[PDB]
Amino acid sequence: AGRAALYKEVYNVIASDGSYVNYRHMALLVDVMTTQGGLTSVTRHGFNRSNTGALMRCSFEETVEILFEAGASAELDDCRGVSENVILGQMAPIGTGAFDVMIDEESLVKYM
Amino acid sequence: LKEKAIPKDQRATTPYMTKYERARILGTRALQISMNAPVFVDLEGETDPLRIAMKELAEKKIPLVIRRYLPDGSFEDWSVEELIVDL
Amino acid sequence: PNLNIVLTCPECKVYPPKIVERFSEGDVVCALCGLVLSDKLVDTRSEWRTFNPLLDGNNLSTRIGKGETTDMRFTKELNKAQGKNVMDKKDNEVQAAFAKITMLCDAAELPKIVKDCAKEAYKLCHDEKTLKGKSMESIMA
Amino acid sequence: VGQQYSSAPLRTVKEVQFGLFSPEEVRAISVAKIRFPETMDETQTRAKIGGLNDPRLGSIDRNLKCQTCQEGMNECPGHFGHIDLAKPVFHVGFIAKIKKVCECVCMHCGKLLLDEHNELMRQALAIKDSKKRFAAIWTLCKTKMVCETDVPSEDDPTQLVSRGGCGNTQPTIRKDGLKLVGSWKKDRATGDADEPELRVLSTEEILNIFKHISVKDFTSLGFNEVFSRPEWMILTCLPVPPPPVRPSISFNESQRGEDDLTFKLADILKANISLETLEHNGAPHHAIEEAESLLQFHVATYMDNDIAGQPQALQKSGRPVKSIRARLKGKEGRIRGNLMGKRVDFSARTVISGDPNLELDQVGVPKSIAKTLTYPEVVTPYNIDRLTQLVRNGPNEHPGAKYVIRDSGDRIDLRYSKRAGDIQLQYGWKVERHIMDNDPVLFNRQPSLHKMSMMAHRVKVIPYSTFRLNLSVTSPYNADFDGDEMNLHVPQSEETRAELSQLCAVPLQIVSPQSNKPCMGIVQDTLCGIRKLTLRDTFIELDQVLNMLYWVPDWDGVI
Amino acid sequence: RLKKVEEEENAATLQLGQEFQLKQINHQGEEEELIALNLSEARLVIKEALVERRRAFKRSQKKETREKELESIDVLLEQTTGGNNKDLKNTMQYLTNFSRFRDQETVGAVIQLLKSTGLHPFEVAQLGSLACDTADEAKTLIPSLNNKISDDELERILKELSNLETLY
Amino acid sequence: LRMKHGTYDKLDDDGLIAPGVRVSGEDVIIGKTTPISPDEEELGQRTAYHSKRDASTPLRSTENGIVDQVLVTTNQDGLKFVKVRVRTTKIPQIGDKFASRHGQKGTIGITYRREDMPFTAEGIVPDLIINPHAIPSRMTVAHLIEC
Amino acid sequence: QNAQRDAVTLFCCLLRSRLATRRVLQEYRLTKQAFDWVLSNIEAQFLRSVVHPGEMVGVLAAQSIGEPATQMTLKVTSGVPRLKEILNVAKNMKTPSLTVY
Amino acid sequence: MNAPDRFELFLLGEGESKLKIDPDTKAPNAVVITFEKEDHTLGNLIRAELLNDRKVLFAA
Amino acid sequence: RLVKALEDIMVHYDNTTRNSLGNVIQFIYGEDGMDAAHIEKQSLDTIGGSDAAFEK
Amino acid sequence: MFFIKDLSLNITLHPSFFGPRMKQYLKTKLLEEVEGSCTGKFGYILCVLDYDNIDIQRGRILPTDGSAEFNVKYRAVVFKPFKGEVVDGTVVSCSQHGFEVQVGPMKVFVTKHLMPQDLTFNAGSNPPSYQSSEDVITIKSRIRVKIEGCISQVSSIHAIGSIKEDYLGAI
Amino acid sequence: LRFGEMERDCMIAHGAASFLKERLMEASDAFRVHICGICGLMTVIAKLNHNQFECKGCDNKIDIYQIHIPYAAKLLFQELMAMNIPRLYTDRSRD
Amino acid sequence: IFVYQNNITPSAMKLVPSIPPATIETFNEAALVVNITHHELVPKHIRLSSDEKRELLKRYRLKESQLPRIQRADPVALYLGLKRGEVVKIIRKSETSGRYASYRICM
Ligand SMILES: [Mg+2]
Ligand SMILES: [Zn+2]
Ligand SMILES: [Zn+2]
Ligand SMILES: [Zn+2]
Ligand SMILES: [Zn+2]
Repeated sequence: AGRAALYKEVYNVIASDGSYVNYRHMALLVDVMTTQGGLTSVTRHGFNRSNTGALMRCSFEETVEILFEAGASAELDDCRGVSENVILGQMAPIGTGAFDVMIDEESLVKYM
Repeated sequence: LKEKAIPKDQRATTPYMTKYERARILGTRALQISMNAPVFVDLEGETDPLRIAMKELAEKKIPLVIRRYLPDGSFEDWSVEELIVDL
Repeated sequence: PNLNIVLTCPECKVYPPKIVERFSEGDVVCALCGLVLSDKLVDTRSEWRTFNPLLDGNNLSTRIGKGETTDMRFTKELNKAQGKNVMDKKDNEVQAAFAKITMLCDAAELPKIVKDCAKEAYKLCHDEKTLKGKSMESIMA
Repeated sequence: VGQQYSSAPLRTVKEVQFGLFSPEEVRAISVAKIRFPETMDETQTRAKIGGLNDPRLGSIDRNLKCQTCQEGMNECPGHFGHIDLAKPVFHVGFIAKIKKVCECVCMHCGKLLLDEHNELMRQALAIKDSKKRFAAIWTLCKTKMVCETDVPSEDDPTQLVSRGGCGNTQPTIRKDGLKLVGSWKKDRATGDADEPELRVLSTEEILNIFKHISVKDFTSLGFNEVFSRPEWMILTCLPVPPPPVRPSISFNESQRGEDDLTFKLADILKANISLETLEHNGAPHHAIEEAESLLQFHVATYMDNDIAGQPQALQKSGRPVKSIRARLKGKEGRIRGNLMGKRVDFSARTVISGDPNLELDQVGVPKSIAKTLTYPEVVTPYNIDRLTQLVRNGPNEHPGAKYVIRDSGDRIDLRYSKRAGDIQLQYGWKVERHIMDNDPVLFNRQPSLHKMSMMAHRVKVIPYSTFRLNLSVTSPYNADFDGDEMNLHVPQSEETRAELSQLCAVPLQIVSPQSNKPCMGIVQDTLCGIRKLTLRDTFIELDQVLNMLYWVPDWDGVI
Repeated sequence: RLKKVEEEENAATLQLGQEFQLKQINHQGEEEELIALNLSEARLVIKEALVERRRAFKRSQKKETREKELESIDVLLEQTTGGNNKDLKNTMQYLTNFSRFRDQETVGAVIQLLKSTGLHPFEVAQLGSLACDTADEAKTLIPSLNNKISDDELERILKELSNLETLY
Repeated sequence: LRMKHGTYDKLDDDGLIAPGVRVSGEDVIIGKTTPISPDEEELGQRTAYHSKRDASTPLRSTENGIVDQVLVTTNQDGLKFVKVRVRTTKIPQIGDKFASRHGQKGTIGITYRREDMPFTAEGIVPDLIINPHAIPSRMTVAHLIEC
Repeated sequence: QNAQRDAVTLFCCLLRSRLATRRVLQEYRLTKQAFDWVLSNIEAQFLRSVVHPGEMVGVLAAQSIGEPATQMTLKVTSGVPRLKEILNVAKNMKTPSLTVY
Repeated sequence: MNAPDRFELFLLGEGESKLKIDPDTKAPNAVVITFEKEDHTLGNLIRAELLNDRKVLFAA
Repeated sequence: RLVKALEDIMVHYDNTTRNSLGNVIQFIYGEDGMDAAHIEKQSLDTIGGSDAAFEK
Repeated sequence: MFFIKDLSLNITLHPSFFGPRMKQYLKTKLLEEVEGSCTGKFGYILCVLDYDNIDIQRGRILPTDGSAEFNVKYRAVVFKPFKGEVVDGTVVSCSQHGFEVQVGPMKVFVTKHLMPQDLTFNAGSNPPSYQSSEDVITIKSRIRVKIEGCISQVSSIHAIGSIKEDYLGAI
Repeated sequence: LRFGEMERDCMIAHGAASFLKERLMEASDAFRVHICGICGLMTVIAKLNHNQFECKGCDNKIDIYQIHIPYAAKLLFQELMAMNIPRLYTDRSRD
Repeated sequence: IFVYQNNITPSAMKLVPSIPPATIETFNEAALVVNITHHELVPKHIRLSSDEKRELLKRYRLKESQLPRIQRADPVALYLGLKRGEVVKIIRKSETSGRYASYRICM
């Protein structure tokens, strides 16, 4: 009921004028803001202090403090994140990156 | 561990080849045709590698296969022949 | 050893090579041959356009005062605690004489050229038994 | 250049792991033993003294050295050196954590206050994400400023079973300045013992007692022994970065104007030698405290200058010295301004005007811009003649090339190139040539806010320098011609050209995904004209209708 | 990970290296014991591989006398591969120089004996690659073998191997 | 040393350019030379190539005017101190931006001659034409009244 | 199977409402041939209308909410500050109203 | 540097003809012509008088 | 802030709306799996009217 | 000494070689980049085993280049130069401060300090012969040398040895 | 020119990941290094005239890889180490 | 099930978590004067058997932590009385498909 009321509220605000955006975007925002069992504001700390990649979390202006925390806790960063793949310069598994392109000797044989 | 892959049967992914691998396979085939790799269908004076790849897709002869990553790590495979190109 | 690099076109070799700089491209080309030599040159004028250590010597000068993002009492604490190494170097005497001749030259409304020349003249000798004190007035004047 | 090919296996980065340095790690990986606070101009010319600035680390320019590993400049990544401190000092990035953990553990025993016998901290140990466990432990062990040897009686029925090491008492630490004071009330006189030992805890004793912690205890506190140790969390031996981090800006009038970080390091080494001479000779024990305080202060400043506002620690001149936190903070400090976004290459920027003679996927580009920009092509059997002709043109008329790239990492510039008619342009090479027509290219308007405003276009080269685009695409860009300006972005390879043409092209973005109605349309002049033309009360005669019919380009030829 | 020094010497008191230890796993999941080899056994199997791949190429374009054999497998090697294998020429020269048996059947009988004895693999492979008939002298040569094996058992195996192998 | 390709021919014996000549984009106008000493200024770490380390000032890389009214006079303390001036004609082009006295800023789309400019009965061919749609939404009545 | 059935409830209900037999015979007068044609077109279009896998829905949603927050205006709080509060909670009231039925 | 001036505004085809004589493929007996270094001051006249002639069927 | 918070959300081949860690945000995407574009404001023809009109 | 193990390789293939018959082409490439090669982990790589039924079966196109990457699994024979036991090598070249023994593939050297001081070395020999009773350096020169240690580096293999032991140098 | 965060974002929204990578390397830094396969550090001395890749401290001459990186990221790692902090492991070790 | 008029002294509630596997649950009448689930913003909640939960994990290939969570101290969680490690299927009346399924984990 919390997320339903929240969706009602955000729809009310953004539909007071300049309506409308599609429903699914708003629903996605609500859900990612409520998918922790509790309300989680998108602040410098709210979503930022999740068990999420240190590089994207230091892309959000608490940089040296959160890097010190990461160094002290010595945790590992999975590099499945877009920001990690950008600052490491590899192509992110995104859109066209979301798969691999595999050769096929069998079809190559079959199509002489 | 347990082979991290799947049999060709019970592949529970859509049979409709979608836009991102459309672009990717066109780009790759364009690059091989650019670097003097063997083409696999006849030509009609066209010299653009991308259009060559476009026709080569149009009658369905691409010597590539695709690998889709499920979120765990297990993966399906598909042959670009066995997809369908409608968008 | 000497670690030194001289550019040389490996296909012309006819001289110390007559090459040119294509500064807008950051590249160097053997002008007789036309092959690029090295790429991604580093800037040489915008670094100056962005904005005396030799007179002050090898030791590095520091004009330290007070800031803005701190309390006035802490600036006073900074001024009291910044005076803990004014006796290890002879540079304290160097900028002491520099301040004195700054007072004297700008009291004599002299040019900056004259001020720097006097700085050089003191820095050149600056310590000898031939100096031998002389109340610092003889040597400064 | 060929970038000096190496047979090391090219692989990609998949995992990244943080941590700290053990002092033996930094001493092992270091190359130099920087000891002279003066850096440059030993006599006083060049080939600087064996202190800073490459005895055996990153060179300056045009010298191969890089501790004799010979990658000129632009391949040597720099090589670390290190210095040795007289005394251990803190870390401003870990001050509060040191306070919390010294609260957490008992000194003189070096063990946890609470040990698997209060069921509340038992389940606190049980719960773990990684650090809420640590915070729970910390807030449960605020109290009991005496360490104990035998607390637990109700673990058993009433049996009092000893586990502890020392019966000593703990202070109450007050964080202050850049140091830590204790206060042992201790309540064990003949009276109340109202004597708190206001004693500044030595970095040495904190280091020792941190060395006296269990592995076990590290895991409880959330430390990884192979990567993160509390005794590694105190600075003893300090790495230095090579001059590629802190380059002498080479002031480009006559001088060097050598830079900020190296100034601060010279300060550090000066205070280091001052402290050690003062220690080694007659130490009257009233210069020691402020000398080490200055040393710790300055290394704290070098680390960060954005601290609680008791110092500011500026150099010459009145601009304060920027530390690494100031170098890495938000708004173009190395992350939001060099990694997440950056300068690029292959781009252009002019102003725009309408044109009703370009269809939507086209863009008009000045010949000057298309002469500056370029795009490589690989030489095939198919394009050999056309590229040969286009090389033969030379780099001055428009449909011509600028560079030729051979199979090895070669670039023969066509500008000088007196053998321009003599290159036979063999296969497998790259010819880098001007923008021809209907190449795909990306298009921008600041500020980009939604999915549009990066749209691709084909290019028709036009004279009279300015950009040129169709009027219908105006509102997605959100750009009237009052003096606005766009941006161009030329792709550089086949993959990127293909995916750009197949995704970011305009005509497959008519329907706005954000609001499920098309974002394009026809606008002012043609709208007014189309209502004017579509009225029952108007009519056209034969000559006008013939010209209009010929203006429709795909008109089939039937009237 | 901890920089994992692990200083280790290779000897015959079961003092074996990690990088080539005994129990591996093969790529299909079955356990992969270490394959150590004899000099005469290697001398046989290089010929076996050579004749196998030569007949493989005979099918490809279709669809023990050491003085002849070294130069014949040499010209077979520069039939397809390159002439850079001068060190490989040195290796089969070493094999034909010091391999304890020229013939295949003595090697096969020795391995048929050792498959019943169940000796230590790297130990008996070192013994087979060595070419000697004196057990006590071998123990003086290698004090690792001197500490490991009893001289009586060493000679009782060495003589019933020595009568079989082609003496040099 | 490492002096540019500005083709220094436009200068004179006193290291300046003369007024009234034309300059292209890359022509240098001022000649400078390093008086250091101590650098072993013509005896070491350079050939001869005497003592240059040239600090010449090229013109801005695009524009191309005519040098007009060059003066030299000593500075505050007494040096050699130079000011030049260059003059350029700037004909209107496509992209230039004009405006009324009512906030109707805009630029030139394209240009036409008279014979296809529209024309009235007396033959007063107009200077410029702006679109009517800039009138109602901008609400700029006084522009019309002024006209 | 259950999720797939419950994911097309609205669409199939609408389809049933359109292609009720009394309606199609009375209003639209189809043929057998054109009836097969409209069935195939509905099927083909709907299968062309599914989400393509592998694209950045979150960024799409974020931009689609962000840009019409730029052209939005500024008793009861509204507008930009109310949106900031409800997006940034911040358990402060400024209008803690509650409707009671 | 390669923006054209007004020399190419009316000077007839340098290494080039004055006109192309290309057959249409969409209707019988149709031909398109490309004049260059000319404009309306020609074209309108030719089109109008050719349309005044009766045997033609289309001229634009 | 908003675009930073919702970066890595991806539709995956299992039609789930996941973050980087694979945490599930939507199970089927958007509760329908339907795209962002191919949607019109067409009308249900069963809600309205009378009961009598509906059965008519 | 020589070893047999299943081993994996890592091979790029240029897109020009995407012709209809590439499996045996890759087998050929495996041949001249396995046979006659040296490394540090496995030493000198001698020859291949299991020529049939080899394991490649699949390959990925690299993203930025049309090169196709393949993973090859194969049985083979290599050499493992040990340390601390006796080999009866041959010597081809010699230096003034010791002979350089070529025990098969590598060239192991013995320093003039690593030879026993009571060995009666005469410098006036061609090659300089460090002989006492029978171990005269010849074209054959069967010398029982014990590898000190074959020091491993980047793929250029080097070893050290000595003859300061009874029947070391003596056969 | 500038390729800021918002441009990066709407490129993400398109999904042209290879274009984004191309714009982040070739239009910019594109630096090469070598990393220790055991330390995970960038201390590898690479005498490329001799194919020598000793990693002192680690003391190996074998486990070496070369990678591709933005130069600014190389720099950021350099001063992160100067802050006494970043192992760069070349493959998975979690699964 | 235990219902108190007003406050509980901690001495009378310290030993509530005693005698496993028997569990004791506390409630205020003020918290029970109005049924929470009858509010129309609250969707239907149902409980998952351990078997079908395991089936759910094997189908959607999650591992037990990627599900969206729900607090133990939640009102509907306390209404159902479930404990750690349980999964609640949630049926709510969507607007783009009508009926839509989702799951939470009580962690
Ligand atoms: Mg993460
Ligand atoms: Zn040259
Ligand atoms: Zn170096
Ligand atoms: Zn204690
Ligand atoms: Zn290392």
